[PDB]
Amino acid sequence: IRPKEVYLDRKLLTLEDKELGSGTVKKGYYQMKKVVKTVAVKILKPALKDELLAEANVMQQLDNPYIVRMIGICEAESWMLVMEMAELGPLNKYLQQNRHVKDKNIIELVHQVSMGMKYLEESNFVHRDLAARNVLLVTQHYAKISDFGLSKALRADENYYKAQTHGKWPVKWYAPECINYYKFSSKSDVWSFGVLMWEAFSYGQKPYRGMKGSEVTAMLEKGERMGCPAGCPREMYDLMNLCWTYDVENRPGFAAVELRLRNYYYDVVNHHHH
Ligand SMILES: Cc1cccc(Nc2nc(N[C@@H]3CCCC[C@@H]3N)nc3c2C(=O)NC3)c1
Repeated sequence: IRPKEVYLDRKLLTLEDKELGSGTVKKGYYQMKKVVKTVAVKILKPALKDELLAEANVMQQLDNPYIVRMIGICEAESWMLVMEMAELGPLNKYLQQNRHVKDKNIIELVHQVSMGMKYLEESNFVHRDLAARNVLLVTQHYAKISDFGLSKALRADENYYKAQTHGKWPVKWYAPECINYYKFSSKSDVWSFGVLMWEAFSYGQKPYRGMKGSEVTAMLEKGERMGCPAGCPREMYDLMNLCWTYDVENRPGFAAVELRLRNYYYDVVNHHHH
């Protein structure tokens, strides 16, 4: 990244004392050209510096309604990454605390995530941390994809990112090829999107509960998958299962996934109007 292009003035930023979550994320206020903009700011407490700047560099290149926009960066008390504020917070925590949210509403939100990911796929970026905790709600009917700290811009000549070693990975969201070959593609993100869908229809329950990472790998290798959440429409569980296709080449891309979700969402909108 070249800070010059996206550099913010610390004097124009006001940070809240409390933390939103955890570097650490805090609520803030940035004085824009005229309006004041409520922002979410990722702050640090050499390696961690480069990871934040890499995250900023990814976000800078993305421009989509369903992805959190970066406002800019600043080096003050630490390096800070200033982003759009999603006031209602992470999807998993929201659904845990709002069990009244309807099927149609959940379908709407996961469809928005699929539109964001279709865009990410078109742009040849891999997210590598697509989970309900990293989908943030602007409103009850507007979700954005966040948290690009593990995200990678794919090389012009390859469809995957090859990781050098097994780091601190959210293994329960990872496709077999991520675990077995360290290869991350948009198809690996589709696998993760399946788990995210399961989380959403389970009202933010953790996937594969009570199981170790190695036990999940063993379960998947036997062809076993998580069951249908209570009250989850069959069409949505069928889509989840398709996202959990073992063979990467036969697994659908986000274009196919988004189209399926889009069509089903219109069916449900029809059903509710009747
Ligand atoms: C009300 C509320 C509660 C918690 C977080 C947010 N907002 C954001 N959080 C993240 N990242 C955190 C990291 C820790 C786990 C959860 C999230 N994945 N990122 C961005 C926000 C935000 O508003 N814009 C970007 C808002």
